[PDB]
Amino acid sequence: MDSQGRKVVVCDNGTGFVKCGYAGSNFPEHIFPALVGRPIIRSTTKVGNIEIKDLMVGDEASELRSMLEVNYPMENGIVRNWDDMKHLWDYTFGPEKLNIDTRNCKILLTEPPMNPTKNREKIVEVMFETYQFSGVYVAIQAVLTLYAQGLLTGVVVDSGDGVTHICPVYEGFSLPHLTRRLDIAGRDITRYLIKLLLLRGYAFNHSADFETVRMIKEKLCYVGYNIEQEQKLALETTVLVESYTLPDGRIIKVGGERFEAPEALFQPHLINVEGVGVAELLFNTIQAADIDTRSEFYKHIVLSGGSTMYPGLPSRLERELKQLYLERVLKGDVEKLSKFKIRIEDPPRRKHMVFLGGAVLADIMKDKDNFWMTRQEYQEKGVRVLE
Amino acid sequence: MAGRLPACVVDCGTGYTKLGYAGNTEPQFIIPSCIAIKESAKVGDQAQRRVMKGVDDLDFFIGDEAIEKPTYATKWPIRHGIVEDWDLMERFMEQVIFKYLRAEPEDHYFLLTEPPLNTPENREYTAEIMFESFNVPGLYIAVQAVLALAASWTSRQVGERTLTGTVIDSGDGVTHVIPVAEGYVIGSCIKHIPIAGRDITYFIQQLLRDREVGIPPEQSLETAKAVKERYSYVCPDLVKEFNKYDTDGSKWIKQYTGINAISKKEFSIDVGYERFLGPEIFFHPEFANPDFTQPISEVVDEVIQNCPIDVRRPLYKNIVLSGGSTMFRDFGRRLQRDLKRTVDARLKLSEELSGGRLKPKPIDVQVITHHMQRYAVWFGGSMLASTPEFYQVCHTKKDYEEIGPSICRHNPVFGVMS
Amino acid sequence: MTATLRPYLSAVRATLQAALCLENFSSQVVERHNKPEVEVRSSKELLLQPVTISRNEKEKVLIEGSINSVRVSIAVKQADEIEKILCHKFMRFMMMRAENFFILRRKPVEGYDISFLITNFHTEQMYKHKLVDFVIHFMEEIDKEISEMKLSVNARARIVAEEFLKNF
Amino acid sequence: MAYHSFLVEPISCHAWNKDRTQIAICPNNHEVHIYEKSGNKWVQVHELKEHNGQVTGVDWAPDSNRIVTCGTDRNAYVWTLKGRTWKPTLVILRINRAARCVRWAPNEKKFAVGSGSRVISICYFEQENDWWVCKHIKKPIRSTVLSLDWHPNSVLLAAGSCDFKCRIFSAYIKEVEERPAPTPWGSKMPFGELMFESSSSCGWVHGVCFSANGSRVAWVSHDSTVCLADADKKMAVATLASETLPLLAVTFITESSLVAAGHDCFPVLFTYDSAAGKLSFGGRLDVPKQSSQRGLTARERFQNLDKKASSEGSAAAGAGLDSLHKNSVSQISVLSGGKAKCSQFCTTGMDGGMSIWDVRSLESALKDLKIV
Amino acid sequence: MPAYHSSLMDPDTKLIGNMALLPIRSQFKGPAPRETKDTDIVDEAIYYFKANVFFKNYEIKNEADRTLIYITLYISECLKKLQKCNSKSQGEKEMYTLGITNFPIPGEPGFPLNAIYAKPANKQEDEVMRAYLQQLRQETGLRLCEKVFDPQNDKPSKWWTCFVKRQFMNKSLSGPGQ
Amino acid sequence: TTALVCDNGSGLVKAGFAGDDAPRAVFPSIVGRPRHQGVMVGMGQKDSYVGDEAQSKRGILTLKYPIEHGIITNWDDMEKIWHHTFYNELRVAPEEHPTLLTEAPLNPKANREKMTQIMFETFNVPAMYVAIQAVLSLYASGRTTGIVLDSGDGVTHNVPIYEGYALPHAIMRLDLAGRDLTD
Repeated sequence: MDSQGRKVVVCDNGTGFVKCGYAGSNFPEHIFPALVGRPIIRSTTKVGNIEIKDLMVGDEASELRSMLEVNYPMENGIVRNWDDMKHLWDYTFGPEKLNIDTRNCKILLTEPPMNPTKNREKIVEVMFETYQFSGVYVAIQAVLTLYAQGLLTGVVVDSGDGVTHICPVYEGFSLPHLTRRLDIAGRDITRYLIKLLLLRGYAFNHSADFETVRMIKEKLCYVGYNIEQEQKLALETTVLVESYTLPDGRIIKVGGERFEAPEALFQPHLINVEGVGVAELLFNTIQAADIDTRSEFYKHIVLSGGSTMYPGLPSRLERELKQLYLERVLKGDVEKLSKFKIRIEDPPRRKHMVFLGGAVLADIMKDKDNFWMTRQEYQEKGVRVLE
Repeated sequence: MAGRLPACVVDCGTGYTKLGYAGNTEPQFIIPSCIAIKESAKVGDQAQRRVMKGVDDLDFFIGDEAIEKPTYATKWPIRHGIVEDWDLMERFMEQVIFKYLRAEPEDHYFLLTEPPLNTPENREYTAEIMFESFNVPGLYIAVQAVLALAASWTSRQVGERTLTGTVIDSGDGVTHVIPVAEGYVIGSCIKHIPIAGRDITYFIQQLLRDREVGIPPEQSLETAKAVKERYSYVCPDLVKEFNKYDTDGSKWIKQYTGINAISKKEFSIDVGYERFLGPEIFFHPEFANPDFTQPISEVVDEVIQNCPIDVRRPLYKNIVLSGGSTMFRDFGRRLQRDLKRTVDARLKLSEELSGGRLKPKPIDVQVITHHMQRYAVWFGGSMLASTPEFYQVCHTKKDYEEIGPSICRHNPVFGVMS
Repeated sequence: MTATLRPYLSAVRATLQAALCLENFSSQVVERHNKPEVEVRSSKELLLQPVTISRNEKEKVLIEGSINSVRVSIAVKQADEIEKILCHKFMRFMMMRAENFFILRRKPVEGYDISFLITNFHTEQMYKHKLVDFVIHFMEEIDKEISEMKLSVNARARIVAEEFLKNF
Repeated sequence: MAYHSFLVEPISCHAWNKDRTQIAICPNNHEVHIYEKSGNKWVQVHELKEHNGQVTGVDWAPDSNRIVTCGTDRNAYVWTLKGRTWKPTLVILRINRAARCVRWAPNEKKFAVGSGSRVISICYFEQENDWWVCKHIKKPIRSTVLSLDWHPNSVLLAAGSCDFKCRIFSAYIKEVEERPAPTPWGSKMPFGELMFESSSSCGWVHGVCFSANGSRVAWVSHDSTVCLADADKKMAVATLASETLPLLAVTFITESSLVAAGHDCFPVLFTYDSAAGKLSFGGRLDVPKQSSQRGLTARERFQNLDKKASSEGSAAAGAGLDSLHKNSVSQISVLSGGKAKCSQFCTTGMDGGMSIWDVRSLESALKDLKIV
Repeated sequence: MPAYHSSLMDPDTKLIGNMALLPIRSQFKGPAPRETKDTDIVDEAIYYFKANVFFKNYEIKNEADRTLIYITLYISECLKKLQKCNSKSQGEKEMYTLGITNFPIPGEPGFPLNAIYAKPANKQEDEVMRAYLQQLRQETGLRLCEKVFDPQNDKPSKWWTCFVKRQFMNKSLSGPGQ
Repeated sequence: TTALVCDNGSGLVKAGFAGDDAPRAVFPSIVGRPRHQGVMVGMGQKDSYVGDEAQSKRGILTLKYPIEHGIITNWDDMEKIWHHTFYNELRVAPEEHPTLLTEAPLNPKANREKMTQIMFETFNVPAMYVAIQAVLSLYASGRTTGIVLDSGDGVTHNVPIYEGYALPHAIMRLDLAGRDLTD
């Protein structure tokens, strides 16, 4: 922009992956699983003779499993260590993930709503004991979706493995005393799902194995759409079941759980820990939403991330949300169910917008110390780092 | 409540079966689940196929005495990768019922037992059998722990008055744990513990190589148990404990005597260290399961961490036990004391916040303590099935008609459930 | 030999030559996840005819076809309880082993005596016409096996006094 | 003539540089590597993944080397060899669910499309988009496209549809073109307009092909009609259906003769003059790449104690078909000498092999057409 | 489940290559200084090997645990000749041998332990190491032999001498027959 | 991956894996301790040497051969040849698989159970088969009716079949193949 394409960076601090690069890179120009680990024990046998490395981060940690003590010191995809993060940061600065230095430079990142920020502040003070940028930017995680297109209304919605979010929005204001999120995604769903598999005799040790569901969950998994007709079909036909080679070799045999594990989203009482699930929460959300907003929201609500590049569930949701409406609220009027125009709201760009959602601000903001928060405003003991 | 005759229990164990009779107060029987058939494979002479005509061509015997039968392979319709001989289990049980028990299953009622991890087909094909072969008036196949529920109200003094607490269960092919609150539970928080007494007793067959001799290598395992159970225990440190046996007389260094059954004449043989050395697998499920080792204490913690907060006072107030493998002497006391110290240690992390405030709100603490844990489970199981409440909600033959014959190809669960 | 069976199953395999159609498409208005297409048929012009084909007077076949997936059902002359319920001790036994061979429309469907669910996946999975040259005829052989169980079961009738009285 | 599977890919489509050297493929699932004519060996040349919607068709503009890529995602792009690899260069559309096929306006002006969404997303380049953009023929159409053919003047278009009704159309875009020449079928030639129809809703039209100059056009449905429209017979039409197994493909190889292939795996000839409805065949074209001497009695013995398919038949000489015709054949094309003077032709299959073929043995006739 | 988990990793731990340099009671010669007669890292190996050897994988923490590999498996390497020492007298020979017979080493491939230990990137990493082992090896021979036995005044001890081929992870340093 | 396949008998060693065209363990079936004085320091050795290693030391070695009446008799004699065979010849875990061992008939009986006590209560192996040694020929020859001969070194058999029916009166089977003519 007003200076080089280097020396400013954008990064998704995501829970499945970190996705990162110089600000306005084509993609998040490096992507890696959010993984770390440093050596322990796996083999029980005389093999390997490796020499080459000890500790690992992310894309180089992948092969190793228990050859590393792997960790994610976490609750809600929000960390509870300071230091392995550092060794990751220290790694990332190489062509490793970035090829950068930081004092000379500036960066764009994100913050949880109700981040207990005293810990961000301590980290930031360490960043400004270390990486020490000439300027910085941070904003509430969901807000950065509305940026490639300059958007203002709806609910702002996210998921993946670690967490889910549900931000009610109008004229760009999220409605804060009114706001929602859900504190999980595919992680503990994989705990529940793998509990099903023990019962099949797939009693396999999790410690080496849980993240196998991840392979297929990432490479291969889906949702249907017909889904109540699909329940009817599934036991009556039986032959609609599936299987796959665990790539050590083993074909293991797998029913609807492939995308019936999603039913715990809409009926958390699946896991006996009760729930009407997110689709009832959504009804409640739009019951709280006012006349105009709820009516606009028939085609005016917003979605994010690779976790939204998802077949059939959108179709099943509107199939579903014609209902509770008609049922509870129209209480039997019907004549407008399509006349409530309905057009879909999750496009191919939801792939790259994990970082490209952020990047379209830097495209108008790198020259703006109107925007840049600073190392100076930390050094001040200033009440926050920001203009 | 009856057909012509009332309910009774069989607990259909994957080592020994157990049962008793209407009016008694114990399992009258706890018995080998075993049966002997010649499988010496010289399939020859005078050939014939495709004709189920009157036979001269069967050679078979069932029960504990089938263990003596030569060339007859004494198989076990216990469940152990062998499962398929649920085919034979019918004919076997037809012997048991009509010929050992010498009884009538169309006149009595019944309660029978299954594991948690059961698949449908092996039971449900036997349901036509239950109501067309055995043609029972009514029965149900309950998960095995359902019988133990009755013992927890056979114990019935003041405070026996809710379904919140925790059973710990242990056995020979299986061990179990379960987060019951008023009957409800959570999948991955119930625990299905595969580590069990088979897995110990062959390890003990290797301990023979420490000290002692003179046995048929399958009377070897017999003798190993016939020692084990009366004499084995736990020590606080190995390296103290060596020296008692090294030194301090027969209170440590006992001796045992028996028979070399190679031709039924004596052996007199050592005891010692092998007593305290045997049991330690509770603290060490790596012995069976070095692939997923986790000890008693950590496995308890791995449940409680789910079981949220407001329940943990009740957990304090209401831990509970199950099976002969949980009547044991001071291993549990040793464990309990240390597992108590472990929750105390895990709790005092909280001194971070309010500092040295250091005090518990008065909770409560008690657990089950009796030999009666062995004998009650048929008696209470038969009483359970005999409650008038049982007979309509257990599957009557028409409950079965409206569960099997009317259903699988005609809305199995209407699909999956829809 | 029952030689019009040759016209019969040669014409079956002439239908299963006219119309070895089954090949895939996913989506154009509704989702990519290819369905039990024969069950979920919305409209005609894209798809195969619905059909039924007598052998005589009790005996017939149903075949029904989406362009990508197909039903069969087949009807038999037999009608005694001694024909039916006895072979249905087996047709009970049968159906879990359908879970070991994956293409039954897994029930002993009445009006017919059975049904099948067939799909394009199979066309990509291993082989060509030896498949249907097995299937259509294997399907007779498993009927000739009823003669096998026949003398078997009738000889179980010949178990009777051949035990109880012949003990003495 | 000759064949080999250097590795056993389910070659779901094939495409090339015009010198027929770098073979690109639709793969199993979402995993592509391009191979190349290593003399006549086949050896890997590229790895591609970033069009992630499996693969469907393409239009490799084969002089300019621009694979417009298509399939089950709107990450649809001109892949071009950037010297390094074939790599994406994005298209913008208003289709949904998929793209099945794509089709350069022959002078490479733009391409036509077949959507997962009832429609022709008529797509045109913007330097201003940095990319393509589209406008839509959602109507007067009812349902979407399986096969495509521009008439040589390149703004004039034919297609085979899941809307069945065998219709001729115009799709001129003002911001890239001008409207075409007075088309005898019909000459209202703006965007989205209908020139002509043959009343045939007769199966979903599955192959469409101009004669050697497109004075007439053929069609086939997958329901295996075989059909034509001829303009010089005064907007005349013809239709027929085959005897044999259902269609994979058809092409003109003149203005009067065509090659067809179906689930019989062997190709069959077609022949014609100008007698309107007089559609006529010419018999099976191939001879097998096998002969009866095949066998290995030792493994036949070993695996007649075991019994997997262990009762023999010449169906197995084509892995079920006979004729060496496999689990299945999967595509056909001319290599050289073309739809007039062919010197070699080729075919693909589920076996993953190159195959090339006996053409000019059949050269044995002169002239065509009769105004009937 | 933990071992008698090693209290003898120390801040004092300098290294030769990957692994500890410390003042520790090894009764023979190599580049380690010494200590009192003590139930040290080699009893965390030995007295509690009646805890350790039955494990088949473990929670290591450091360099001294990478070292304790030898300090604990070399126990079962002794048992492979103690059985022939059915009277101690033959072991009263081998109490020459152990500090003589030094083990295979890093920078050698085929030797697998470059998965943990550091190659002689300089030769000094071998030079210091070689002497470093002799001490340990005869230290083990001594401590074992003098703790366990007198020729046939005491006796062999199969009730734990059987652990000879029943090792931690059932793995070994070297010596497969005897 | 695969289960071991072996001439566990007399003769040359002849062993490999299921699905091979060939064995790769092929050497002399020998027990080979020294007798002469352990002299030249720098020579440094264990106690005994097998087949090829019996050759390699032959002038020094008491070389012995367990094959009495064709029976490779004593258990200790094999156990470290076995140790070698898997861990060192084949470079293999015997635990990796079941194993296709073999036998001839007309041995004394409990022999096999003593062997099995080794092959499992020593060598722990998942499973095994002990195929009767004429059978091995049938896949190789493809034959099913005919006469099957055997003569290497250390057992004779001569088996009729007519779709099996190996004849207990009309078979011939004997203590050695081609051996003591050399005497």
